[PDB]
Amino acid sequence: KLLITIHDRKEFAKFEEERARAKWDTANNPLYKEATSTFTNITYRGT
Repeated sequence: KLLITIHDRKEFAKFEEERARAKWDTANNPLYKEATSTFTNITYRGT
């Protein structure tokens, strides 16, 4: 469902990510965001 969760990741997940990455930064996120690794500078940073 990952192919589809991307869209809900920015919509929904961004919500949970606030508290999620607040406690499980390394569990939910690989660095900060996902696009932080594959890209160098992006405004969404998770696009």
